[PDB]
Amino acid sequence: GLPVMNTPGSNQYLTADNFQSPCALPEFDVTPPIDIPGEVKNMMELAEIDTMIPFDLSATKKNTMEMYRVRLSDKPHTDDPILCLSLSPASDPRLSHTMLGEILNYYTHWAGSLKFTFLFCGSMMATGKLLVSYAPPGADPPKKRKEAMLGTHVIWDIGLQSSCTMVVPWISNTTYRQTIDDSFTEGGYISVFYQTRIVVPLSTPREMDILGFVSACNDFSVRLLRDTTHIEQKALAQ
Amino acid sequence: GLPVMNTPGSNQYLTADNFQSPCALPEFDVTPPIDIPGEVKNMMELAEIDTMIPFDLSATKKNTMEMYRVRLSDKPHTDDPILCLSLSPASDPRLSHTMLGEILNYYTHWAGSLKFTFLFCGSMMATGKLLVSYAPPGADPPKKRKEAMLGTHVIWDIGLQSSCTMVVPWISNTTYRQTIDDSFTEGGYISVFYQTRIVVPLSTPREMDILGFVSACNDFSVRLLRDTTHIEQKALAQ
Amino acid sequence: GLPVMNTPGSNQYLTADNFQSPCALPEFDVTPPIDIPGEVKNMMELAEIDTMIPFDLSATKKNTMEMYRVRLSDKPHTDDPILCLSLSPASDPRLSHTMLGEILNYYTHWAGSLKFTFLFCGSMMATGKLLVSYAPPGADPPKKRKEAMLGTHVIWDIGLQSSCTMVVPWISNTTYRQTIDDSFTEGGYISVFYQTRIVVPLSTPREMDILGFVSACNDFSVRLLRDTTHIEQKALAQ
Amino acid sequence: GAQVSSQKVGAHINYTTINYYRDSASNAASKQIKDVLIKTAPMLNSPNIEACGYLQLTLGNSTITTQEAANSVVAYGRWPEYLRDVAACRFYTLDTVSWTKESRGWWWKLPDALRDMGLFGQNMYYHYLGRSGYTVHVQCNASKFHQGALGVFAVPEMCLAGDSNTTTMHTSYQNANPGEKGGTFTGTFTPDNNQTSPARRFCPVDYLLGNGTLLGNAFVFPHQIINLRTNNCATLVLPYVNSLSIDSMVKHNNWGIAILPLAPLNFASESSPEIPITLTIAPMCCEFNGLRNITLPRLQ
Amino acid sequence: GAQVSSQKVGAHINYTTINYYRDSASNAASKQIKDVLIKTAPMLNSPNIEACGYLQLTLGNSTITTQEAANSVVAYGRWPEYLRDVAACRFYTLDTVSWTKESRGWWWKLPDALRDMGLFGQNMYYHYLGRSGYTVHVQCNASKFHQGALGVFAVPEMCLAGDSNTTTMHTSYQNANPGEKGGTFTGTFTPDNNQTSPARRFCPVDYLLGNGTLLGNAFVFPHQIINLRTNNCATLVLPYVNSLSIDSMVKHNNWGIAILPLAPLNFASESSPEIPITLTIAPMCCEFNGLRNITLPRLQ
Amino acid sequence: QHRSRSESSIESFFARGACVTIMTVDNPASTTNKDKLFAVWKITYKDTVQLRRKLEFFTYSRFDMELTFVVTANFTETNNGHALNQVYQIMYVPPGAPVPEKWDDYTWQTSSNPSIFYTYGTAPARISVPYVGISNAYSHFYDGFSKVPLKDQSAALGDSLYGAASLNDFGILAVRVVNDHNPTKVTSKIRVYLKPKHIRVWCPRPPRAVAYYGPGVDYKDGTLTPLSTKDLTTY
Amino acid sequence: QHRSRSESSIESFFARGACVTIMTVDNPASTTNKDKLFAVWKITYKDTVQLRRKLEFFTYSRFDMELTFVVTANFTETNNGHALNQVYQIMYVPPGAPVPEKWDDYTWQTSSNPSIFYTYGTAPARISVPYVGISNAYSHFYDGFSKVPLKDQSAALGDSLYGAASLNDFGILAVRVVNDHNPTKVTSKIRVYLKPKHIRVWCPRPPRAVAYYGPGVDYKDGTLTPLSTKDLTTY
Ligand SMILES: CCCCCCCCCCCCC/C=C/[C@@H](O)[C@H](N)CO
Ligand SMILES: CCCCCCCCCCCCC/C=C/[C@@H](O)[C@H](N)CO
Ligand SMILES: *C(=O)CCCCCCCCCCCCC
Ligand SMILES: *C(=O)CCCCCCCCCCCCC
Repeated sequence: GLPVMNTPGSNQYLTADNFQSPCALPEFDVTPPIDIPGEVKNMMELAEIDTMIPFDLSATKKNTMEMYRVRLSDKPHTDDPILCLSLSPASDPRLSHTMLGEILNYYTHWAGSLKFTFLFCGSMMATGKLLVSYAPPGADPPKKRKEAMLGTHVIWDIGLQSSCTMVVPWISNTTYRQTIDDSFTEGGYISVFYQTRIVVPLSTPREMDILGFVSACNDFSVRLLRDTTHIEQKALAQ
Repeated sequence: GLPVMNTPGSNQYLTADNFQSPCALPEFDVTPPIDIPGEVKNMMELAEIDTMIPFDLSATKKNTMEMYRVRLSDKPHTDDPILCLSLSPASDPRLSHTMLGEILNYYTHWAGSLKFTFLFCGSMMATGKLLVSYAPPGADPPKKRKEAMLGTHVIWDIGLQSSCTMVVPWISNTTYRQTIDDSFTEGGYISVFYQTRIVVPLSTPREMDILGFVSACNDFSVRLLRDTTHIEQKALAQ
Repeated sequence: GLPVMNTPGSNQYLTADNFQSPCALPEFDVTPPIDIPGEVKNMMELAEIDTMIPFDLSATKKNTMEMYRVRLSDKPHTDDPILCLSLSPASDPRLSHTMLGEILNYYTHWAGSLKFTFLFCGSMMATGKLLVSYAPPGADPPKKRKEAMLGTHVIWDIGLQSSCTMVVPWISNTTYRQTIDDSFTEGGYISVFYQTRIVVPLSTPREMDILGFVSACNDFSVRLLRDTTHIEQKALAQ
Repeated sequence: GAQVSSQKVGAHINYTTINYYRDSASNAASKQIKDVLIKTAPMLNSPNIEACGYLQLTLGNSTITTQEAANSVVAYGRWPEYLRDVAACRFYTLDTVSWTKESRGWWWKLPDALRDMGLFGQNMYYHYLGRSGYTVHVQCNASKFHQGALGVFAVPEMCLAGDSNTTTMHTSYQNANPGEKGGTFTGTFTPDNNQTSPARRFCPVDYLLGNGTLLGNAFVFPHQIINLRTNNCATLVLPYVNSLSIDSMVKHNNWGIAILPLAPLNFASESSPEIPITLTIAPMCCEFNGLRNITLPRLQ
Repeated sequence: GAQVSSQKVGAHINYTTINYYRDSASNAASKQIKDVLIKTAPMLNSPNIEACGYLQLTLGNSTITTQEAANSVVAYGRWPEYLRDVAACRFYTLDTVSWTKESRGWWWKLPDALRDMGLFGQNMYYHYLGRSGYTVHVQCNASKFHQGALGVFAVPEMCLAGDSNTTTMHTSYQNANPGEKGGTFTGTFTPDNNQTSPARRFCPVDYLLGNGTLLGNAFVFPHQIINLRTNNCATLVLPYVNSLSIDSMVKHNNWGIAILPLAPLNFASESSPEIPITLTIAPMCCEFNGLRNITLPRLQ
Repeated sequence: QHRSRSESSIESFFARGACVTIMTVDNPASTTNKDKLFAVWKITYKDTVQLRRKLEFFTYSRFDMELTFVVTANFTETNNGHALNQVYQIMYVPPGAPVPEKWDDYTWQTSSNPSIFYTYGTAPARISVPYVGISNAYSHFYDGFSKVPLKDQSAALGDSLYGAASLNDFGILAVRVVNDHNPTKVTSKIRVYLKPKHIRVWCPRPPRAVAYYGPGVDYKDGTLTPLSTKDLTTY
Repeated sequence: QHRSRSESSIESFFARGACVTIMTVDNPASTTNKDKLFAVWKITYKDTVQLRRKLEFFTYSRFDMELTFVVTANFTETNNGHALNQVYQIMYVPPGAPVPEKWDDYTWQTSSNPSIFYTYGTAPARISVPYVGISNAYSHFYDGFSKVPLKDQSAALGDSLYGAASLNDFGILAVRVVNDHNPTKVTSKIRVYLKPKHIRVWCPRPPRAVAYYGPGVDYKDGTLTPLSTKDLTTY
């Protein structure tokens, strides 16, 4: 009998443990793998896929194919916002249910650069210039082009190219941010504006739609695996 | 099944044990260290920092900014003590709550040389000579210069230099002393005197203050970690 | 999980076991040894020290400084015994409480040669010859010089030298003897006699004392550690 | 046989392992810049006929004439290939559908949609087993004054939700398999309440991709967009995808084609415009097996 | 991979270790003359501009003229440095305060005290993030017939205690951040009893360093003493200290400057004397980040 | 320096034991008119929601599997009487094998089937299962049918459920209290925790956005509006 | 010869498990009008005083952490009836995850969260946690605010607590008795002992001299006079 002494932890069951255990089906000859297309190796691979943003979660158009369409028009120039959004990838209503947002909710901490892409779905004869902006936290959220202008921004020429990408670079005080709305780890403000205005000729539609997309850049990562609130069994009993 | 035999100690929980245990958050990617200024590697490092002595713990001036000031004057020469103190670094009221004393109270045994420093905060025109003394244990505690003179001592010239350091060298029968008042491990007596007298000119303050400081020398160490009495939860319930 | 199987003995506490156990005071810096004079390495070292025999455990003189003194006199020659003693180092009343006897009682088995020494504490003018004898077991215990003479013996000349040593050589049927009175492992008989007689001149004391001593020789050893009857807590409750 | 290796550390030492058992299953789990814009795993992101190294697109006697190609995608970065270790398989053009200001979307299933296409269909029903990849070419042109955007999605194992709320997984084979005809998406869920005589068919809600997931995320699937402004056609090259090397084409549909209006059709000023969407599909690197008498399905 | 090493012994043999787990966190704790007067860890003891190897003290157009220098200290033995791997940052002189026979002490916070200082302040509010070190120069002269001693303490994360005994951690942003003005210490705790309309501010008791710890021990913090007898000024060189490489200057104050009378001001014979204490502070090796529209705080 | 993506690797993502089911058994007083209760569970990842949603991020998967069993028991009646320690038998009945009809019967002899005899109060039971699929990968979604309706044969025969392959994929877990009927009754519960080891996944999918409604992809009226109200120009 | 400073090294100083909290749970009779009690504790070192005072010798710290759990139970009523051995579930709910509302609910499925299933009567449970801070070091003191009050926005919105960073730093421990309601009731207690391993500390501070008064540095009237009377010229 080799003399042993039991330590604390003995006989416990930690659901996150990693030990060997006896096989119930000994000598079982497994079916070989085949080269199935589309293998995934990391959840972050998925987070890097651009999925479409539910921007207009307005009362009447949420939970409908409309929530995805941001409407624009040939209207006169204004310095007022086309859309205002907060950089809370996991907790903001508009971002939270995107593929990125969903994966972010199985984790507690995130870090990295985000990538926003806008697609102009209006007509070929339509022209215009828009201003896309990102404002790092700590000041009044931008309500006017004049202030959005002052932060990180891009000027998009609709007429020249149909789509436009803007990278929101990782800038944070903390090493990582939390996957919940929390002032301490806030990320800032994304907003879009009319630089000039949408201009169309006669015999052509004066209103059109833009679609928007988000995904993670390759510098991105997450930590502390956790259960999500985005699904449940309330009726369950465990 | 490798044949084993359980020994006494098995399944116990010793709060001072040092064993491995399973990780609850597997593969967690830790945030890297940065070079923060002011790193501490040993509690003794702290004990070696000079902190200020609450000498006058008199009824009316204890627990006030006054307890720190030892008052002197241009009065005529006397062989009576300016201040009398016992070398009980952890248990004497005056020493016990200093940084050294506080650390000493998380431990049971101490050993090493102590270092006392006095700062003269009177005016530039003030002059004088003081005698600082240390008397190893075993005799009547010094009440007069005449007897303090006989032990380890230093003569401080106020006029020439504003501050003065005296090292109380480790001298003990036992290898270590206890961090509690106990005759068996007593350390002796520190006392201060007027060698000549404080002398000032006209138009200048006749009374002034000296501040005093203590810390551990680099030959110093402590043993047997323990809980302190210097704080508590009486209301707690454990 | 490395597959193990518990054997008989598991979880038991044997008071004579020898296992490792966790330290309650980790990293504790021990006080160094100093070269203290008088270190003992084996209990047998002590058993080899000559201690004084309580020979006369007579009713009136036992438990007094007298039990140690064997009285002799200038009386006429006789073949009768000065003292009769049994070689039961641990169990005989006279031997049992000597340092040798005491150590022997913390053990079950003994073996080796014993060494008896007699000291003549009478006057310088006193002269005489004594016969010291050892009789291996199995016959009537010697009551007369005539029979003591027949076994292992020494003739001591008091006048020439004040003290006298006799070695009782290990002679036994069994490899070891028990530390209790038992016929099966009996050791035999030590007895002392007048060879000639004690002779003194006039103006000198006609009676005198001899002191006697016992110890173990270096060929001696003991086995099977055990508790002693020579002390107790009757009032104890364990 | 003790295995020593580097511990999972921070960023300022190792551990030991021994396998106690004969079956690998018993084993513990063995845990394993410059430009951010670059994809970690491109193939998972919908590459082009161009983007992996691979105009007149031609199969057998059938041939597409295409300038449009940056508008193509090779699903999972993987090109169709023969079950390794035929001109029945060519381009078939299905019945043209019509896109209007109120269309919610259209769906089809492969091989099903092709079940009646010449020798392909025949080959499918004469054999137990068959496998095939596909080239899906979606055609939809308009004017420079029209606007709108079509989301063309290729879904692997595209299981769709049913019309019932009293019973589950109950859509009939007949209804599940529309053939070329199509099958369509809806804006709202309408539970088949006829208890006694059940409709036994799908009820695919558009914003939920007809399967309980949000349409906005359908892009994690091999896809392509037709933006009327920039392009009039999309080409999806689909590999054989399955949990098996080959399977029953009659019992099981491998791929699902979903076409939804990401942005609604609009024209000049007409209150109600229309434009056609034509699907031309070709089976690829295809092969059949287990010949016998012909399968005559109860399609109705 | 078994690791053998020397046992923790007395002073007149070793043990073996194997790591069973993949994560270092799982690992057991791994346990690691001539002149006594010398410090084991000097840097923890408040060194001089001199004592680590480093008069006209000058930054940009601003410049101190100093003989006094043995009177300087480099906090934690560490000199200010750029966030590695500008003349907005210069010497600003704050409003002079007055030391009297009854002053209990003064406190300030950085960056807060500098929030309105020229381009520095601007830079602070136009950026999300900012970091900076400091040179604090305390000026206080008197005559050879005056006496007294000032304890100048630089405290990292100097959280101060509040005025309430009914609720905790409740001092308002406005009150916590006095700006240049200052903020002052008191001899006694006076609980804000106005329940309904709370003062919501600090109540800093002098002998407790306004934080529940004894003033006599404040010297474990980077400090310097102004003894009127020997010197008229003190210079503290402060590094950026934090749990982060850079942070929000608006939300968080890094360093606290505490000045307390260790020995009370006294002069010749005047029942009530006074002398000025002037603070000149300069931000060092400083850098900002995350530019956008300006922060307009509700300071009141 | 440098952030690692390790905790989001497919293994790390699933490197947790998840409750896939709760089985109930008991051991009643022999007298009792009602039968001794033994459990029969049909193995699946779909009875609970969390592990299911995670797996369904993918179309096809391949993995060795680890099952851990947490057993708890308790007293049913006021009674005040007691019971000696219980031993449980967890038998795996593979598709084809005789399913137990009684706590008592011959099927529990378990000559060829794998059984676990668990002793109450001891460390939770645990075993590993290889990748047991008859296909090259486990299929999380099957857009098809078990069987094809032939024009010729009758309508009823040709019929089958949508999205379902075998009537019995992985067989069942049968559980019983081996101890004999006890005067005072005890009810027990077995919680089955599942963890996928050595895992591979193919063909990604969007997460389930609306409440599950059975084993299939079906959804229920009134559960279809997940998203919250939030105005366009509001941060 | 020569004295070592080893037992006063920062590791040796903290090389002890300290009680950071006591959690109470129970398992009542099913009949009962009142709910079954499960515990929800918000992780912190500040509920007790001793480990807190020791850590606060320093401004910033960095360490892997070891938690050990001592579970004890007992009978509430005179009753005389009994209960079979209890199994406890210690779930860690990280900031963001669904917090349990009932001993019963789905959150306990614990598919992605770490849970410990402890068996009563066995060696105290134990796990290790890495340095989980979102900053480069744990901050023992934060002289600042969670958020800045903007002149523009309203007074209430801009407000926050002094010295506090996230409303939820480390999430919570949720504990329950997995066993079902038992006729006779048992109350249990979980003691959480915390030990910092692999530790580093920066920027030293003086020890707390007066009674703690909440999570912050605040002090209470009437507790401000720690020091004792002792005359100047008296040994
Ligand atoms: C003594 C206990 C032995 C337990 C043996 C369990 C063997 C059965 C394992 C089946 C594992 C099924 C995992 C999920 C499979 C399913 O994805 C699908 N419907 C795939 O085709
Ligand atoms: C199954 C049990 C898993 C238990 C997991 C515990 C993870 C949470 C650990 C948090 C450790 C906090 C230690 C103290 C941190 C604080 O110093 C601060 N307020 C620092 O920013
Ligand atoms: C390679 O493994 C050779 C070295 C092995 C070290 C011997 C000790 C291992 C004890 C467990 C073996 C029995 C487990 C089935
Ligand atoms: C280096 O470690 C090689 C020598 C290892 C000695 C073998 C015995 C160790 C048994 C424990 C290994 C399994 C623990 C995960």
